[PDB]
Amino acid sequence: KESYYSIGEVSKLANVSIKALRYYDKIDLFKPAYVDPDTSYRYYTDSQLIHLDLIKSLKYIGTPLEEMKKAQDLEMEELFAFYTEQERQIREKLDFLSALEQTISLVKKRMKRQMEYPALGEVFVLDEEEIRIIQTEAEGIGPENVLNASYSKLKKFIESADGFTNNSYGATFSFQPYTSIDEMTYRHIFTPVLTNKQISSITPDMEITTIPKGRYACIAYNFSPEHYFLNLQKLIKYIADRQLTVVSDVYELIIPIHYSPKKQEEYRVEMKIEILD
Amino acid sequence: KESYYSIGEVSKLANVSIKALRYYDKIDLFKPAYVDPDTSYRYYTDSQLIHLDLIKSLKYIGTPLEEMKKAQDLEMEELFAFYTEQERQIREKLDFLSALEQTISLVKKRMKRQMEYPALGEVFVLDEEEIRIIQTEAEGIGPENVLNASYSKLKKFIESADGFTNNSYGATFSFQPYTSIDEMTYRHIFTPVLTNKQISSITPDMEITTIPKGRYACIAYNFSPEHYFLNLQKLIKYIADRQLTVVSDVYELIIPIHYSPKKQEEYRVEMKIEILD
DNA sequence: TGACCCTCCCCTTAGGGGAGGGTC
DNA sequence: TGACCCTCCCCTTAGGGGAGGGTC
Ligand SMILES: CCNc1cc2oc3c/c(=[NH+]/CC)c(C)cc-3c(-c3ccccc3C(=O)OCC)c2cc1C
Ligand SMILES: CCNc1cc2oc3c/c(=[NH+]/CC)c(C)cc-3c(-c3ccccc3C(=O)OCC)c2cc1C
Repeated sequence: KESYYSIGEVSKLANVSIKALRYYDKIDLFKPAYVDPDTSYRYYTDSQLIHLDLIKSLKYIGTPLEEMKKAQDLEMEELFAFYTEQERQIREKLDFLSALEQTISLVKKRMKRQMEYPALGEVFVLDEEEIRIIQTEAEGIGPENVLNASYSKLKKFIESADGFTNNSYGATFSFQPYTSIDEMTYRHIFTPVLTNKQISSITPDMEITTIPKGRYACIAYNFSPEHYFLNLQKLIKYIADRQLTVVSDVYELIIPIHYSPKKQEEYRVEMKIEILD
Repeated sequence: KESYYSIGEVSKLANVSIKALRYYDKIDLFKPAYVDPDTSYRYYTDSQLIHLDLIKSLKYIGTPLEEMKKAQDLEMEELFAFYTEQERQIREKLDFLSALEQTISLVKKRMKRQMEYPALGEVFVLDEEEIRIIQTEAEGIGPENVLNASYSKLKKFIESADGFTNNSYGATFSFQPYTSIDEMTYRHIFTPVLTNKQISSITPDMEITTIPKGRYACIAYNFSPEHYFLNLQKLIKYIADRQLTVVSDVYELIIPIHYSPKKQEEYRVEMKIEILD
């Protein structure tokens, strides 16, 4: 071959855009063998096309362009090693996605349950599967003064293990025949965990524990101040009327119904307490 | 809570950079509840922090920011569906990586073999595993006039199934006791395939076939014009001397030793021909 | 006074999409 | 004359890193 291909010809032959070729030229990754000193037209030799092989392959596996420059200088012995590295980075991506895929599925599972709920505003008993959680003591906090900020450390922690930060906020309190909200004080506030990912060195002010599998007397509803205490009361009454035995704190879970800064915020609230008989 | 968090406070609480908050502000994704009309300082309410939950989660799974705007307007019923979509896109990514991971491994396998080679310039017989390939007739082409461009359609095709374009170039020719290069003409030129990926509607001028598993008389060496024909001759002689029976065309494979536009190009050449006795 | 916050401004990666003007 | 090619120039995404100057 003693001619020359024009940019368009290379483009059509190698299945690479003309823009790409001009760019690889500027980058000094793949430069035409000859540039007409007047028209500036780019001209390529046939033998030179071989170099687009490595470039197109590396582009396919995501290698950044500047990285390619040092990959072409390596050499069949080291290129083998180079690939070994790309592999390790690929399995890294894979592991990440698999984990991610598992998490999304769990979020969806829990998300679906809050949609299958028997009825709102009514107490009912059901067999629950366990729920892993991370908690910390409430230090004075109660329904009237809890803040999103109160969950900062817990969230920082779960975020580090799940990536997918928590959706629901939890709190617990002693099952008592309260007569007023102000009488209530939280024992712990918690956020459920979604991963069995070996917790990133948990500090001792946090406790990894669980809302155990068992029978629970529950009530769920869409939050409204003049409903919070009444639903609690329905739970208290329900348990007293059928003489049930409470064997846990009252578990309280709050989950936003939407995250739109545009519409009036609304929350789903759920109170459950484990029972025996 | 009847105060206000400053940008720095939100940053520390939600584990999101200050720059990020300013940006989410500009984008109109997450805007502070209040902006001091004089200092321009941004101020946020505690209740508002809840919105960073969805945002941080979507950012974790790769959802583009502008996409988030429409995700917050959706609503626990549709958000479920939204996640289902993200899942489908995640498995898409996974499948891609797995395939990619398999390919890289095969490239490495073949790449290693050409490094384990017994010796260069010497004929030797070995048991080969099959090699899938895609070929087309050579139409007159021979060792003296083959061009990289000659492989354009074949490459376009393999690229579509492997992503990782071919590394080696092949050709075949009738086993004859040639006395000169010019007497040689290729029957087919081919590129090996690396994927069992249902070939993207192959046209009939191409043939999916194989260099079959079997015993081959081979010779590999680093290309040099005044060596090409001599090595062929060593093969011819080797086969005649031990009276072997040839049962295939001569398979010729060329692979660049490096893809550096900076150093003198060099190639590994390999000729193999299947035999019986 | 230190921290804290704000508004530019430049910069990163891999080209795609023109617009205006030559060029086999 | 159509195709073909070239050189700007603007633009995309998600902020990070300052620089210069106010601000609890
Ligand atoms: C077990 C999960 N724990 C939580 C429990 C909560 O119980 C609350 C009871 C109330 N009771 C009246 C008797 C009122 C007024 C607000 C409450 C908030 C609240 C705080 C700040 C801004 C908005 C809200 C808010 O509107 O939250 C919806 C529950 C709240 C928040 C969390 C995290
Ligand atoms: C089975 C694979 N098929 C191929 C076989 C080939 O055999 C060749 C034999 C030769 N023999 C002299 C008797 C010479 C001179 C060049 C050859 C080239 C070649 C063509 C253009 C630019 C550089 C080279 C080049 O330098 O290629 C290295 C082989 C070549 C290319 C391919 C794809």
